[PDB]
Amino acid sequence: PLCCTLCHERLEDTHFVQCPSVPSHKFCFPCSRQSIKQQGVYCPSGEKCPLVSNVPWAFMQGEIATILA
Amino acid sequence: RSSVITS
Ligand SMILES: [Zn+2]
Ligand SMILES: [Zn+2]
Ligand SMILES: [Zn+2]
Repeated sequence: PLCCTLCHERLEDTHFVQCPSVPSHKFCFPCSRQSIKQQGVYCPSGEKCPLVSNVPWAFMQGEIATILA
Repeated sequence: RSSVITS
């Protein structure tokens, strides 16, 4: 489903964050920005989802910077 | 790993 699983804004014409494990974990950039600023940063769903293994995935610093802009 | 930022 192509909309944010937090704010439920459609993501059909823009960019978003896609959890590598859970397909239904889509997040708009504002929602991703709120999770980054609050976390410090794992999956904005809070389920600390893992990589494509079991170690939980986290935003790279360059991804964090892109979202904040 | 691929970016979580998608379009
Ligand atoms: Zn959202
Ligand atoms: Zn939705
Ligand atoms: Zn997730």
